Amino acid sequence: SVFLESDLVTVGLAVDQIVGVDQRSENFSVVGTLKLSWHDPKLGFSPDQCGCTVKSFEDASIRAVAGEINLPLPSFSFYNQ
Amino acid sequence: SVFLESDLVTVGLAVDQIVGVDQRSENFSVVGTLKLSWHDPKLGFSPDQCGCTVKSFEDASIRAVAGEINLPLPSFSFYNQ
Repeated sequence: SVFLESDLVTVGLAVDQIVGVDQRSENFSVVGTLKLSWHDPKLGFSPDQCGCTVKSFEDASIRAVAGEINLPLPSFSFYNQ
Repeated sequence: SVFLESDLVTVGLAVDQIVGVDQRSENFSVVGTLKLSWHDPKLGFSPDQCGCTVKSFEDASIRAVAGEINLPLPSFSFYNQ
């Protein structure tokens, strides 16, 4: 590709339970799960430098990880939160 | 043994009081106590270096202590919290 290509992201969502509806303020609350997947060669690492096949980050948002590793990542938000 | 073995953890829980039930949002609240116990030789120390028989950490979660001492510990969570 002579021109740069946009990275392709796969997304999925599931709903577990609707836990409340407010008819005067017009809002509702929901419980569910979210999943994202993408492929980026810039995040690759060499196994011999960690002795492991998986590198993980816990209890952090995508924005925080992006600011820690200084690479662009696909951050997201809920529109009507 | 030739292959590595998992560490064995002992657990116990007690319930003191049920303090509320929500019939519209379908949740309840409870007060109780939790206890964990395990054995790991990597946590051992030499008494002559502290003059003490017990080393303690207070007001911290297991994850925080694991991040402070840089050793794997059995962290836990409540599934429906």
